[PDB]
Amino acid sequence: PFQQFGRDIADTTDAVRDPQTLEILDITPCSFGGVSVITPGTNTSNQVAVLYQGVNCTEVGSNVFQTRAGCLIGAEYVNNSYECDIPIGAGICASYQTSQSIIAYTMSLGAENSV
Amino acid sequence: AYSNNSIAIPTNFTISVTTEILPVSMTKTSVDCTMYICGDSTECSNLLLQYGSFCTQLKRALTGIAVEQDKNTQEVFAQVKQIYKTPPIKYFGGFNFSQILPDPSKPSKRSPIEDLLFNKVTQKFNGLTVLPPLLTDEMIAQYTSALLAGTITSGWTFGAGPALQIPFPMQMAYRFNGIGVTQNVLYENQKLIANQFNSAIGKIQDSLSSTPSALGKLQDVVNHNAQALNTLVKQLSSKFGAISSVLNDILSRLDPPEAEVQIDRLITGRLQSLQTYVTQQLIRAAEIRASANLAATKMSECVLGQSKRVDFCGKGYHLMSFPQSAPHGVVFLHVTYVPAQEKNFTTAPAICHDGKAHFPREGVFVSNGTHWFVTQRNFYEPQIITTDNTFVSGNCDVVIGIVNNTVYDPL
Amino acid sequence: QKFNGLTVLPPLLTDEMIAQYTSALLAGTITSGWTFGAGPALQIPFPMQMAYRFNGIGVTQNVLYENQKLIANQFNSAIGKIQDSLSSTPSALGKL
Amino acid sequence: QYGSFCTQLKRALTGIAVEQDKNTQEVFAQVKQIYKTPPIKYFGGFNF
Amino acid sequence: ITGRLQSLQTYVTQQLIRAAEIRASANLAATKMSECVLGQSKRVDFCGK
Ligand SMILES: *[C@@H]1O[C@H](CO)[C@@H](O)[C@H](O)[C@H]1NC(C)=O
Ligand SMILES: *[C@@H]1O[C@H](CO)[C@@H](O)[C@H](O)[C@H]1NC(C)=O
Ligand SMILES: *[C@@H]1O[C@H](CO)[C@@H](O)[C@H](O)[C@H]1NC(C)=O
Ligand SMILES: *[C@@H]1O[C@H](CO)[C@@H](O)[C@H](O)[C@H]1NC(C)=O
Repeated sequence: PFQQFGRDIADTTDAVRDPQTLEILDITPCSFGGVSVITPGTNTSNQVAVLYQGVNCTEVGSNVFQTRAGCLIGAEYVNNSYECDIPIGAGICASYQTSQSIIAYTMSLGAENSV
Repeated sequence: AYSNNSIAIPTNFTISVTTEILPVSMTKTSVDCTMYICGDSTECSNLLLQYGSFCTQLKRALTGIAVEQDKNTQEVFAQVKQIYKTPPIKYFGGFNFSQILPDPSKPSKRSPIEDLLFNKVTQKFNGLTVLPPLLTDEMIAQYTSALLAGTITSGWTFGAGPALQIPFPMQMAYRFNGIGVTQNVLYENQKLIANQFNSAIGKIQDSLSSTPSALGKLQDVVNHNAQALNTLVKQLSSKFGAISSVLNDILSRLDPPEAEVQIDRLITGRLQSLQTYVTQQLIRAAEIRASANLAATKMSECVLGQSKRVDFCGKGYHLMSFPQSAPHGVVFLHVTYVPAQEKNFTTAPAICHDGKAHFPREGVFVSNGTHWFVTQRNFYEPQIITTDNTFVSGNCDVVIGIVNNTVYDPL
Repeated sequence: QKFNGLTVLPPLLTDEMIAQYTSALLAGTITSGWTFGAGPALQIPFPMQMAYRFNGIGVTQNVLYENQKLIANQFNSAIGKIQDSLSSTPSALGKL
Repeated sequence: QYGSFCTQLKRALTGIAVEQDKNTQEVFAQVKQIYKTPPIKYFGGFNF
Repeated sequence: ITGRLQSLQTYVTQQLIRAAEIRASANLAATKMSECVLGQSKRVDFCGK
């Protein structure tokens, strides 16, 4: 009844009670982070793909894909698995392959062989 | 007990399995200056824009550390070229690899040892972010399973070149010939060795859960990372020789003439904190890279092949090694060969017969008090001394300690 | 203890303990060979151990058994020479 | 009121001391028992 | 205060680097002990010339 503020292990305000009504609400910082650009060689092509690290796609090419690393804009997901050259993060890789566009896909460990 | 004519040769052996845990990678992190040092204040941005170019070095060092950490796990688990799979019929000559092989019943294809290890060891306001690893848990598990399948089905052949199938008892016989004991020992004592292997696997499975201190290296790594992050966050909220820690109070209380000095002091303090953080991170990254190189070398010389190095792939004579995934590390299961029961005898360097000195060919002469036999060094297998077990060289007078006995001629 | 708060802590293992460990290792390698590292210590005469080492390097056991005295004399001379050398040149301890 | 560096200083120094203690521990203690030579030191003509 | 804190930080940074070098040397010494004293080594130029 007498407490008004809230504070986490790192001494940062977590929840604050508004002085007028008897309600308590959390305080979460609105989304921030870094941005990255995925492109092949500039001689190979000119298209680029932009990855927003650690932000949901709601906060943010017309293609939008939700990766565990972040939001990927400008690349499309494929139901395949290739030996990837551009590591995006969390098992997802991108490459420039066919009429031609950047494609995001899960890594392939290798050919499956049963001795 | 040392004597001029006394030698102790084992008569039995015990198969022992040991565990070694080695760190491989540490958590990837990034720092944003503007969000950390002041937190999107226009005055701080304007001042720091003209205050050096440290942030470029900070970001470059952090990115290099993250790339190196990604490479660390890449160079340890991806030593195989293909994803080998075990045959559906899991007999393996009486050996129970269930505790190390993946369990299809569990939703995640992870071995019971890996499950126990993972059960034991399980965006900040200031601009601290933790990047995800490129290789997920399932990918490392698949790599470990492929390595296990290769070493079970083909032996060491899948590392030198194409995978060549071989029955597991024959592979164990080859390992025994590698350590010095002959193949007969294994073929006659197959069931006992299988039982010892299963018992050792069960015992290490129980031990990994009995003592929680086995995962100390990985626990220390994660604790160090958490301590560094928490120390940075706590140290941000410090006076640093200023009127107040919160920049809002300075910017709303006093005029620019001394607010500039206050914010400059805060800038210096936070820059020093970031520099210390990245220096410690670089030192820790160097240590982790050394550990990862050691782990990769151990994988190469113990899992992909038998090692003659002493005390490298276990305690004793090395036979096999099985890798297991772990949070920010790898666990090695080392199977070793240890003599058990020692019996001493009387030995002589050579035998004098018809003025001809006979020397043992890959063996040692052994006497029980009334007759002399020849046997291997690491196991007691007496044999009648003949002209094929021994070779003749030199005369009888030169050797010191030579004894007289009769050698049988097959012809 | 320096005036500025500098203190040097003593090592957990003393000189005598390290000397005892070294002596134990020497006794093991002299009496048993390499057996005390793999498992239980197994006694073996030193000439037989040297013959095993010779077979390890490629030369046959005959070479040692026929030339035992010469090898013993060479070993003693080498030990004496290194003992003299460790005192002749003070630069050997440069790392420490 | 001036930061908390001294905790990091002391922790780093203590970790260094612990590692230095471990260094000598992992080099000389590879044997499990304290073997002793026999009283008669012949050793086949070798002078140890 | 700032001067002495900087001096202490430099001292412990150099001490950490030297400790890393000494740890590498100690690991090498332990490996040499294991592969030369506890057993014969087939590695070339590792346990002598
Ligand atoms: C303030 O006024 C509001 C009007 O709805 C009332 O609900 C609230 O209880 C008042 N403040 C207090 C005493 O909590
Ligand atoms: C791009 O690739 C083409 C063909 O491979 C090559 O001729 C060209 O030199 C490359 N660009 C650069 C900047 O090297
Ligand atoms: C590709 O995978 C997604 C993921 O569930 C799925 O929704 C989609 O149908 C797949 N594509 C095809 C052609 O089936
Ligand atoms: C074996 O060693 C024991 C003491 O350890 C000794 O009494 C015995 O005589 C030895 N055996 C032979 C055959 O000399």
